Amino acid sequence: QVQLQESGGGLVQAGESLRLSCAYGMGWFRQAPGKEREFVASIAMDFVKGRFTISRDNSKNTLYLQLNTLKPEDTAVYYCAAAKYWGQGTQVTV
Amino acid sequence: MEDFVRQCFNPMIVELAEKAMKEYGEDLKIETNKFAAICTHLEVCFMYSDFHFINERGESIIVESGDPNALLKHRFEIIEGRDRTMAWTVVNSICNTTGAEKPKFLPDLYDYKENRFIEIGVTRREVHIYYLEKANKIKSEKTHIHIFSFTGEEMATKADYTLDEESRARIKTRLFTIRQEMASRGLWDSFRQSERGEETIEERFEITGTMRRLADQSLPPNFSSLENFRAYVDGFEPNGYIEGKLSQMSKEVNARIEPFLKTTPRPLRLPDGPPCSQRSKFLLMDALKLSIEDPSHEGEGIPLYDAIKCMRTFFGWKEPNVVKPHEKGINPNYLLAWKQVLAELQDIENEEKIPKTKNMKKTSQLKWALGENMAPEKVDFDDCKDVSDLKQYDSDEPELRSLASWIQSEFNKACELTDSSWIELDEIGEDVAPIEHIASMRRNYFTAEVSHCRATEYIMKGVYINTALLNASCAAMDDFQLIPMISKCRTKEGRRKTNLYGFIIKGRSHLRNDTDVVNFVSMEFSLTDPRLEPHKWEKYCVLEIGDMLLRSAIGQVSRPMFLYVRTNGTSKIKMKWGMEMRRCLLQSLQQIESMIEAESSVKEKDMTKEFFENKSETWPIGESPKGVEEGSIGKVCRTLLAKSVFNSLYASPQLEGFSAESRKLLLIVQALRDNLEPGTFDLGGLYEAIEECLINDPWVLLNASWFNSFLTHALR
Amino acid sequence: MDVNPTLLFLKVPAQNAISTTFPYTGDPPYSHGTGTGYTMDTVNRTHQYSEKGRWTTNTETGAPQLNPIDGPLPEDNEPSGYAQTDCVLEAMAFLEESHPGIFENSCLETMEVVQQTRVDKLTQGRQTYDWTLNRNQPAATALANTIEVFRSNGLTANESGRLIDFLKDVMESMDKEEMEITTHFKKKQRLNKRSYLIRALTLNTMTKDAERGKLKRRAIATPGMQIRGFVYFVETLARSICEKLEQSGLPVGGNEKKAKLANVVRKMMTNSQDTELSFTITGDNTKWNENQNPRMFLAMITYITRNQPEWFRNVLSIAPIMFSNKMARLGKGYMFESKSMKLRTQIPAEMLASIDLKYFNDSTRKKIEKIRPLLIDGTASLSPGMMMGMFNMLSTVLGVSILNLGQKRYTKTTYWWDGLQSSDDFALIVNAPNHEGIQAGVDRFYRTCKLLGINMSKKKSYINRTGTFEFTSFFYRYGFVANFSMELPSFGVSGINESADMSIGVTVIKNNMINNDLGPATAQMALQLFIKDYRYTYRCHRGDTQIQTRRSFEIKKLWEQTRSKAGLLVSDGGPNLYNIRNLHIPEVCLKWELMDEDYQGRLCNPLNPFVSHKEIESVNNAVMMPAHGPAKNMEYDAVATTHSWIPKRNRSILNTSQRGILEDEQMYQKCCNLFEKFFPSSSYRRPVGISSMVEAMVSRARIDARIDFESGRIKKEEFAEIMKICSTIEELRRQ
Amino acid sequence: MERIKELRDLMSQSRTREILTKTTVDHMAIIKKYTSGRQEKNPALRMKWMMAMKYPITADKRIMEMIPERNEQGQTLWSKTNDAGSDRVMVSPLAVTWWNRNGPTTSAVHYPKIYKTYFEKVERLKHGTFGPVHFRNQVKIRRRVDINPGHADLSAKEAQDVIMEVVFPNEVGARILTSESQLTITKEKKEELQDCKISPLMVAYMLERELVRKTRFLPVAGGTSSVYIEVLHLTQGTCWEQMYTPGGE
RNA sequence: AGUAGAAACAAGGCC
RNA sequence: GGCCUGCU
Repeated sequence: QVQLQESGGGLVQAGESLRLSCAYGMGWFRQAPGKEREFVASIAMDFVKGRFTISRDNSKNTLYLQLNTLKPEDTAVYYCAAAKYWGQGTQVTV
Repeated sequence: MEDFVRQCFNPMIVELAEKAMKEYGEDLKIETNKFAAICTHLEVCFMYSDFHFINERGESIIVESGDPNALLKHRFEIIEGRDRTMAWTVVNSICNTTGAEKPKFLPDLYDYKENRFIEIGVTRREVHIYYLEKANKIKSEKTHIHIFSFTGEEMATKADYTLDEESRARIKTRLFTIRQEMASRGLWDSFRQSERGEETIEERFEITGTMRRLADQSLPPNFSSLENFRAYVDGFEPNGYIEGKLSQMSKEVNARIEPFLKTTPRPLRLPDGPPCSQRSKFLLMDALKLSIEDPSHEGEGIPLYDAIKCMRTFFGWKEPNVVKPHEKGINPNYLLAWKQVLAELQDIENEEKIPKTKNMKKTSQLKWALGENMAPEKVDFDDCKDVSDLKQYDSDEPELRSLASWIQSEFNKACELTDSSWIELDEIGEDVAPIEHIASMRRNYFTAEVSHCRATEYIMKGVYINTALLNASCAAMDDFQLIPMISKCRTKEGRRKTNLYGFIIKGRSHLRNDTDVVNFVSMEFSLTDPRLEPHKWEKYCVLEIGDMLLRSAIGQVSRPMFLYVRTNGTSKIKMKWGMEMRRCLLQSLQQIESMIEAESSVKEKDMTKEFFENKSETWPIGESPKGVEEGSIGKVCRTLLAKSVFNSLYASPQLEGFSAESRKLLLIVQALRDNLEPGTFDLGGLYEAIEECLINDPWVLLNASWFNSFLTHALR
Repeated sequence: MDVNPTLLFLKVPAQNAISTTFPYTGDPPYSHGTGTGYTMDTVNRTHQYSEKGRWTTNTETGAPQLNPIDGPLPEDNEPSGYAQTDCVLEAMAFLEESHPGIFENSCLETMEVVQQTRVDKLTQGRQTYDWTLNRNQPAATALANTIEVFRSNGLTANESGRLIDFLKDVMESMDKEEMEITTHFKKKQRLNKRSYLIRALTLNTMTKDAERGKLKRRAIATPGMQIRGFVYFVETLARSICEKLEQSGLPVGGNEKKAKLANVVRKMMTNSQDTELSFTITGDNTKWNENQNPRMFLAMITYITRNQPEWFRNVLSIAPIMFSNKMARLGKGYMFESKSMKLRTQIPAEMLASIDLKYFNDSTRKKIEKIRPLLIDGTASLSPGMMMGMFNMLSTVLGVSILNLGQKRYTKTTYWWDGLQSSDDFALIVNAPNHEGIQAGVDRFYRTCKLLGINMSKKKSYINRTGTFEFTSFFYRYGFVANFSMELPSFGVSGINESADMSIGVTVIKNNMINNDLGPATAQMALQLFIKDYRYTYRCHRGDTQIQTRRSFEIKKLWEQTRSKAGLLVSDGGPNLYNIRNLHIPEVCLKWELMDEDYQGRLCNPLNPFVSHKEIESVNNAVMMPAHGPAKNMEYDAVATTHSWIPKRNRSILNTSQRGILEDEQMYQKCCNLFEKFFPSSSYRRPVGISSMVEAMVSRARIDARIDFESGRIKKEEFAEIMKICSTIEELRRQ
Repeated sequence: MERIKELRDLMSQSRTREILTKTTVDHMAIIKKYTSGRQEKNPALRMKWMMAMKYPITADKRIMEMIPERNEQGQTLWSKTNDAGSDRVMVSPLAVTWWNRNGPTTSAVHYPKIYKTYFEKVERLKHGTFGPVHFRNQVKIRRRVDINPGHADLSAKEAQDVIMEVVFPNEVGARILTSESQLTITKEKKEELQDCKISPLMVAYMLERELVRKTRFLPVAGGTSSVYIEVLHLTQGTCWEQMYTPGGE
């Protein structure tokens, strides 16, 4: 019943910014190539706190993740999730 | 089943049983057999009590109908059929009057012959069990118990049956009527056992209707119902949410501490403008005294005669003329008022006995001087709306005025000694304890120090003037009244003396609110020429009324002698607070005694005598161009007394605000001087808070100048 | 040489002579006219400190309400009412964790009290806003009027005599289509649902007088009678909670406050080692009441009452629900003057919604323009925050939660803090190994305070090293120092009556000697001055003097008649035997052995027509509003003499349309006196029950006539006469 | 006789009849406190303002039939104009002093028995013995102490039933006091005050004061005894201690 | 005019 | 001119 599509990923510079968007409580999770899932934010983890901000528009039915001051260690597929329902993920490469 | 109690029983009993039903708060629709059972109990109580009378003998007189007479005494008087409070009232009253024992449960009747209670109960079950049941319910009971049961049997302890047997035949006929009438009804499927002693209830406080919707509109922004918010609260647990918002909150939200150093505090800025004027209700530094040297005490005597006698002691009267005009009023009115006062004083002098209080004529002169018929007439808004000039009352910050040097000199001479004792204290219980002797000696020392002080004279002047003004306002509300300013002192030689500063004319004083203003006009003799400090007398009109000759080595001066005349006003609150000026003595001398006690806690001995005689120790109590000047403890006493007196005289909201906001800065400066690393979050805000209290009051501006001087001398 | 008292501080420390800085010997500032301007200013200020919230319109009252909760976090140090629900819930959770069992217990005792409380407890209160007349009236009068209106409308559950039932009726009244009220000018007027809702949710605004310590006047509020029961229950819960918190100082007296302050400072400094520095902040909170949102109090109470009976939660939640929708009456109005035509006018505040703005100055014009959108039926919606410290105890609870949130277990850093909070004032002792640690600790404390809608007044606050600070006019300098300038206004005649004034004055001198370190000689001087003022106020001079007054003749003849003149009371023109050793003895008992038996009997005669006693509460209790504090009551020792008269009443009701209230007063008092003669314990213990007057009175007449015959004066003739007279009044009550 | 007679007279008039009928016992207190008189905010100001009027105090109507309307010179003692919301009449303060020089006299021998606390204070102080004053810093520490020196080890409610049974024996209701200390107190204060006619309310109030224990927090240095706390103002100071021994010891 | 200071008094109402 | 009120 809950389909999810992520937008806003891509190739960025280190120290740059990026606004992920995903069209119930909700979460942003990430998966690096060599690992399983990592908690990012819900509506933040130690590795992303202060850099990253999660925010939702319940009228637009969308959850956003505003990433700033990015590091090469953010490089992952960022998946959106609803709580059982998981997006396909959007690639972010820093 | 309730149809039976609809049909048979009389109204009286059914509503008695209904109120007994309401008594313990259970509802009649759920279980009614209790209603029927207890109403039958109540019916047997009546039918057993009524129709039974007594006369002066025992041997109750039984009459089917009470005949008209004083002989209507009832054999058995009922307990039940009443509320619990009254049932226990009757129980206690019977016990206290009959000298009997108090039962712990409710009886049903009282009887005289045997002087005791009856607890009637007719139960469905047979008697010979219910009897001893209720008997073991009641502890060690002398009240006789008697019960019937439907089969028709009777029983009792002592084999005692207290009245006629035809009455009991009546009871059991009633009983079987009940029985074989339910026979037609058919209730025994539950009649024998229908009550088991149920007592339980749940308190219900339900939010519903409009009040529920209000609850749905008093939640955080993203909640829809009180149910959901309460569920969220119950499910809420701490998961480090304060830390997240603290990290996300902007860092400009801080409480950075600004160090407070010697170079940090700046002098308080004083307002600039026209010089400050005089606000007191009487002359303080420029007063003159006409005396008689009478032996009367402060309150002893009659005012008008004393004033006239004092004024006759002076010779050299001249026709009064204007010297310094009011600059805003009609000085000829003041001149005519002075001459009118003199004329009416003579008029009193002529007649038989000086009146205790005199009323003056309401001439146009004092009508203007006292502000009569000047309040705008009160009307309705619907009748005055097109008037362009119609607007609010003038509500703005007071006029700004700069400090002048006259208040400083006035305070300087308010702390100086005098040639008289201006305090005659009352009596106290003879001292019995050594501590009381120490207290009395200390008090005598302070009285010797402060009695010869201009501050005490001002205290007495204000107290007397305000007392007389308040009493006249409360008594002679309508008519203008004359009151001579009188103060009685004692000379160094010991001879008592009276002093007449001048006169006060009180006007209409229909004072309703504590802020309503009573206007009066004050006239006071003086020798100080007003041509040297005119800005201090902005609101005064000063005439020339005579010449005075005081013995001096330079021939004899033959100085002029002027009359300061002005229109002033007060209020009930101001009069009341000015008539309690004697607590300035308290304030000051409590401070000095605290100093003495604090110093004496160091050296294990009372230190008052050496403080007051040796005068070795001194405190900074003023600054001279050479530097800071220190004075003995007595001078500190007088200085603090003068400060308190001026606080009571020039009281105003400015004084309170400045006092608070400057005590804050004084504490900060003291912390700095104590090496306690003081710090401030916004010192500019505190400075702006202090500086907004300084507008036009001479006293607060002088206090601010003193504070600036203290800062300059401190911080070193 | 120029005299300057302030220079005295160069030798005497500031706190050792702080009494000199308290000008409490002059008249305190008073307000003169309307308080409407202050009310409008307060409403606008409360609404603009929360401007960034969200607006809504209540569907019941139709008034605009502003909700700032969970709003944007502040980005400046200005006052802000944007409290965060999660943060405050977490603070309350930590408060519970540090004090396990606090909420459950406090709720248990509160539940006991609520389910055993009576209606009459609401009469024990000062002025309350009666909505039946739209004006402030004594609590008992307003309660009686509301009960009468409810009974006339059909809400008679309050007849159960329970406050909970009265509140049930109050809530049920909210769902009525049309209520009826009475007005005299009697006219019966009908109030629809919305009008009655607004009349029950409104507050009456007045100007506070006799307020020392500030240049500007303020406004205060008084609620109605429908909401006072819920407030009573909520404050009972909050008091029970705070009594279990040592960091709170609101439910205690002054000496307890000083003791707790000393204990906390010693604990903080002593435990601190040589390496840790300690600093005390003497903090005041700016706009304390205007920034406390009732919704947050609702959240706190619903967290407190978790796992409790739902009815208890509902009854405790009703109060903040009504405060969140509270309305405020603008005030008396505005008075205009026209000098050209020489007249004055008084427009009521209710016209501010429609009256043109040509009559108002720029400041008032702008205030009215800003407050008009919130005007609904002559009253302004004040949802964003509290008006004047109605929830003092809950605010203290929030402050104590903030204080406890830095117990070094939640700080997670070397620095830590503690202190004492009493609403609008606090002392904060913060310790940290270095000045940087102290700065970080104070910064985090301030930031956390801003997350709870609490602001710290930077202008009225300062930080120094521990050992010197201030708290509610109590100056601590290595130990509290007496002031004696706060109690100076209480050294005069109280104004109750002669005996009461004498006893109160001597007792005040005694107490200020015990507590405020008043000196012996100073106390003797105070006694002398008080006796002088007392004699000059009551026209009771020594008698041997020639001071002619309205009372000097009778006093002088009594003086010449008495043989042992040393036993005469000062009220009757006798000598004063009081001294430092006799300050704890009533005057009558101190002079008992010296009085002549004739004068003694005439003085203390029960049949005197002057002594009047109403209830056990008002026997020897005097309400003296202390300077710089809330109204307080004192027990004064006095003997019931002929001097214990009660003074004249106002008597201005005779010129008002509300003149029938005096006839009702007289009739009620006649009935009450009759009942008391029938029920002597009516005064000491208030009677309880559900019966009516005449039933109890007639039935007790029956029984008392009976028994007083069985031994006493009555006779058969009289007993039968009483019995048939009881029957006569019975049949009269029938018809 | 009389009581039921004014009852019938009240019920004669319709308004008072309605008040008596519809008003329940529980509401007794409310209507008794029902008044238009506001509680004074500034009592001192008006006491200093009212005493300057003629007829500033209030007294029962009976004063009109015990005290003459005027004294020897014609100064009026009482007026027939009733108070605002009461049947009492406004009278002058002289009517007080007059009552103390020619008013009816009684036997005040039992007032010492009633006002037990105050007379016990006087007796304790009269036989006290003072001592030298020692000047040294006093470390005043704040402690909770009992001020009432005659408390019989009873609380407010605990002694309230005792007080009712002593004064109002019939309105006690269910309660019959179990503790034997209360029994002896009731017996003593019953036989002692058997015919005292001061007032039931004042007797009850003073019994409550005497028997009920009361406690307050005060700055003390030494002492700590009930008898030594009533004179705490005289024995302890800022820098001086006055040795004292009340008459009881 | 005067008192006083963010609004008032300098009598009110009723005939 | 006569009378009423002074916290309503």
